[PDB]
Amino acid sequence: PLPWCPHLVAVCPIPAAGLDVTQPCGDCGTIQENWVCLSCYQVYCGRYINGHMLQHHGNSGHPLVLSYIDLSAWCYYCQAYVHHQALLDVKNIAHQNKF
Amino acid sequence: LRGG
Ligand SMILES: [Ca+2]
Ligand SMILES: [Zn+2]
Ligand SMILES: [Zn+2]
Ligand SMILES: [Zn+2]
Repeated sequence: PLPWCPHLVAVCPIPAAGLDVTQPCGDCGTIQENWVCLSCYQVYCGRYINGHMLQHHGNSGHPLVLSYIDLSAWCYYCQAYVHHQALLDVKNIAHQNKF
Repeated sequence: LRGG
């Protein structure tokens, strides 16, 4: 796990509308294990489902994504989970919507 | 347990 990464700069403000942790994958419509992109805030399924967030990474280059299952943040380039106070707000907003 |  990383306490910081050089890609945290890419994290954009949480949408004013907030987050929807039950939002379907934008490609396959599944609800199983979705992630939200911390740059564009599109929602796509994890790599153990249909890999649409991975596809999104491939298309966009956006580095950091947040899990709607356990609120872990993954950096595709660092290939690691990253935890940092820069992510405090987004994780809280997700948590509040979830519970 | 790989993310993303
Ligand atoms: Ca909302
Ligand atoms: Zn999908
Ligand atoms: Zn994105
Ligand atoms: Zn990184």
